[PDB]
Amino acid sequence: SCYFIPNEGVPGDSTRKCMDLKGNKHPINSEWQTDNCETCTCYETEISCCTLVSTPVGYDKDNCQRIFKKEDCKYIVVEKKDPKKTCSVSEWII
Amino acid sequence: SCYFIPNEGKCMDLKGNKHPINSEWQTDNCETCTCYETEISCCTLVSTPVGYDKDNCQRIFKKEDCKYIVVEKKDPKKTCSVSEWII
Repeated sequence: SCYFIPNEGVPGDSTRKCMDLKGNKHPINSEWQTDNCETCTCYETEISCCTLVSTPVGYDKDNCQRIFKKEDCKYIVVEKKDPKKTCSVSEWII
Repeated sequence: SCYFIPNEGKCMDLKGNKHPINSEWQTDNCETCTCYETEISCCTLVSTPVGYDKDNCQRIFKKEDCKYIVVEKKDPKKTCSVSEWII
């Protein structure tokens, strides 16, 4: 899933570099990864950010649980009675 | 956004049609789908506008173009500016 918002650039600046939420300016047409598992792209007239995280939505919710691993921007899906055991996932969404 | 499911076995879609692997096809429903040897993936082609004047303006889907326009309720031929899209 992605959002797209206007690129206002930085008023006062002599260029339309996109500013991110943490105060970094980015070159027109550049991509960066954020600190919350997103990939963002700076364009002339817009900024888009898309999640890198695929969320598992189809699996045995009785016997299995999903656990988010921030550092790898992903989920694992594992047995409740023993999270060292992996379950099968029939549907992911991103 | 997209869903990803196992290809249990070319590949077959919900509507029975078979597709050559590594192929893309567009559905009846403004989705683009791909069959990989291992999995099936479908994503929407539609950007949904969500940031706009909702008292004065409305969004109207155009299915054939898989796109929205956002226009004035009092005159749907006049466009309103949008500050955010989501896909």
